[PDB]
Amino acid sequence: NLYFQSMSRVLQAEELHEKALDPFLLQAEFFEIPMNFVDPKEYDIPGLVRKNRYKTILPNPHSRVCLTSPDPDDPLSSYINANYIRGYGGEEKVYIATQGPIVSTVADFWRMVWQEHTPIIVMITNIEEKCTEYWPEEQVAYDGVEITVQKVIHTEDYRLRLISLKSGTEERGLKHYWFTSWPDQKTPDRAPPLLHLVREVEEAAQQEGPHCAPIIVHCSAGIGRTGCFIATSICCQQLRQEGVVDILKTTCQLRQDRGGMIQTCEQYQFVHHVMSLYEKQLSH
Repeated sequence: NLYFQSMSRVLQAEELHEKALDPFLLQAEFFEIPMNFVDPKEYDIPGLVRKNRYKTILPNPHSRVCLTSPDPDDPLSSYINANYIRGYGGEEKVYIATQGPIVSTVADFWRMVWQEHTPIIVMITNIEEKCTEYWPEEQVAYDGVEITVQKVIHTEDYRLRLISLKSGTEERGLKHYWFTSWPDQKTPDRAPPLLHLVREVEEAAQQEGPHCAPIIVHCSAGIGRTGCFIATSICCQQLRQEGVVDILKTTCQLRQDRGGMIQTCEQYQFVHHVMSLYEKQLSH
């Protein structure tokens, strides 16, 4: 309750199924949740306009990712439009929510990946787009790190790139999940593919072992789709642990970390469809 008083609505199975199908109650609830957007005038940095795809969608200062190499003291050099996001139960820095890289921010995004030892990127952008193609066909170096795409795995609903990051003696792997099945219509029947992504990614995160480095999630602005992904992930853990979901409270927690997470009412509803689905699957 740091930037606003968070809200709660604990759903057991039956209310979750019913809630997901009550759009009047969903909007009533949704449009009461504080957006917690940042005043653009918060950042007074020459050159900053080139670093943001949208002038009004900015990282909240208190949780922004600051790029400490090569000049932690230069506002511009240290800036990226990204926030650390708490996961389930408030675990610090489970995800990073960020905008889709733009031409002038590609090198910055990789700086972030390296700084953070990020093992997994989730990119949620249709093939028809917006977002810049920030990874190489095969290989490229930025700022002393060699990005090598080692393999492209095509699945029904995403393409998985296995990437090598090299600098010095040292070397790390990265999984890059490009999700291409994001619906224009957020109807129940378009929920299974996002569910499958969430599950594939939480498994992969588990496989990283104790204290996983931050998972980078991005769509155009880093709030709408990005927020849907992350809330769904959190609520999957909550349902499995607690036998209930609290998407209201999860959304609130998300918006404390980064303003506008889950941007639309149709997105909010979609998280409910997905979680209704999962609960049904989990009962078998």
